[PDB]
Amino acid sequence: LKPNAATRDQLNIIVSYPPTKQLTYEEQDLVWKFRYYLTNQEKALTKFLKCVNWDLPQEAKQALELLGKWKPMDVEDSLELLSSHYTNPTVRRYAVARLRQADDEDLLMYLLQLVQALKYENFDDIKNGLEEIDSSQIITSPLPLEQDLCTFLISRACKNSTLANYLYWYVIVECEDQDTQQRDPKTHEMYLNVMRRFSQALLKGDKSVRVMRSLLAAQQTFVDRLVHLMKAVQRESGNRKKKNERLQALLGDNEKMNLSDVELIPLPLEPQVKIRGIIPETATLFKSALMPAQLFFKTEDGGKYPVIFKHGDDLRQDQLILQIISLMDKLLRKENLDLKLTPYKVLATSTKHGFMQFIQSVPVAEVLDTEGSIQNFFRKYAPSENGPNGISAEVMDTYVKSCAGYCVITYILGVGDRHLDNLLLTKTGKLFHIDFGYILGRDPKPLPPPMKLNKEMVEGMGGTQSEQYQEFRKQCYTAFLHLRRYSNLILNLFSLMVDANIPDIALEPDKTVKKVQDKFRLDLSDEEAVHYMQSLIDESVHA
Ligand SMILES: CC(C)C(=O)CN1c2nc(N3CCOC[C@H]3C)cc(=O)n2CC[C@H]1C(F)(F)F
Repeated sequence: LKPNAATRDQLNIIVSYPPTKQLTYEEQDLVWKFRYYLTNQEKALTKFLKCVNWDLPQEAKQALELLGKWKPMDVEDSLELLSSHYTNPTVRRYAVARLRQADDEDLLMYLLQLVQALKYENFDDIKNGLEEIDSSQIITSPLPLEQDLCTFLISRACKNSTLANYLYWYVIVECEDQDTQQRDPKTHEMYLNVMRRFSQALLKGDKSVRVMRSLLAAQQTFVDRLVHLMKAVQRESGNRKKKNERLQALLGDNEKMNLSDVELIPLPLEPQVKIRGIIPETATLFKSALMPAQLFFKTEDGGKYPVIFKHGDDLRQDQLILQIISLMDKLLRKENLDLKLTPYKVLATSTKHGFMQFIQSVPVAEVLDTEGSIQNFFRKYAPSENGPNGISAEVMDTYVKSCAGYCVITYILGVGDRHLDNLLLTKTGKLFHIDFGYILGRDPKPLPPPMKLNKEMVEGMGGTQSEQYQEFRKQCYTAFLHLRRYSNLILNLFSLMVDANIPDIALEPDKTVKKVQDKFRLDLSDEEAVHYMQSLIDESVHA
């Protein structure tokens, strides 16, 4: 009922363990013994539920008593309770009870996974919420510890417009997943019931909640017309010029296509940006064989929002990685470190198509061909006399920071196929990575480097003996310590992705979380972590 100083130290090690680490029987028995002492440690609760055999009515009953007796757990912690491991309705309702404590700002950072977590919810309880079916026709065809994940997510989506947009598109892609349809019909039936319950709830609401449904419909209808247009252009017989001419021709004909002049609808990619249509003229296809288009949406306040519309490709792997980069950037900023990262938006509108936020930048490879070096590029577009190596100091500070940020982020995520065409640079200093088809240690070539640095990247900083290079190193190990601090949050979100049909996750689902886990080097203390990071940087610039 009360432990001594020796057992308290052992309990503290188990509590500190990664959420994904498997407890030993000895470890499990120690947590169950002093379960009534641990009630004052909110961080211990996750490790406590991990001991229980819910198939045993007595262990299940005993455990739930303690759940209501425990110190209410943090929001990052409750994400573990919504994984495949838990089927107990009272545990799953506990996680939703603690999810309600989060801000909508925080909720959007976890939403992609919260949608995936519905796969582990009670499908009948979702079905009973309702008062062959085309998923993308539900919203475009209207008819005249108490809450679960479905009820909760919908309740919040009605109060928040930004949340509704992502809840909609995330659930529509899930319904659109043909693998899930062929291999898990009960799951597909559930996602349709989520969309059906979403549509139903919006219709019962006030003047604005009712307009939210109309706006989602208008967005679905727009995307649908853009897809049809994409199919026509991709079928067009002729060269890139012939295809661009047909692309510009069809967008221009508003009466026939209805994509250049439309009433203010939110941009699915970033709903805070309202659009009036697509500029026909500036629309061109990227040289790429996948035939993606560059589209300049006319925004609410005269601005131009360039997007990459991809058709005939699955953007869910890039969608996941860019939402994790956005999360890692938000947590770094929270700890007072802004490394000038480009967490550009990516939203799949189907398994077949989706949007990407276009950021005006030049690939490092082109930067090297058109100017000679990163320093030669920065000398032309951002000159300064007093500045380091003739470059504006702000542009150099921005370059050192972003290089440091992406080296750590791309290292933790195991981002492969890292050529200088996949590495983009900005005239303000901003470095960033694109095209995430190879993650979690994958690569098109054997024996890939864990630290993704280049000879020219360092040369752009002004060489290895520079003050900038020291700051690059300093910002690398500092971003590493901060991202290690939020590992319980990062690993729980990746945990909820094991069945999300992401190609590099789908390869070894049972393992994939340990791949990120290992990268953090949780076995090392912050001091060893600092030295390890320096070793990775050292090894990259040498070899
Ligand atoms: C920049 C250009 C040369 C490309 O590499 C195009 N490009 C591309 N640009 C991206 N950027 C562009 C800059 O802003 C951020 C994101 C949206 C992201 C991304 O995944 N790709 C994939 C390869 C090609 C494709 F055209 F096929 F899509």
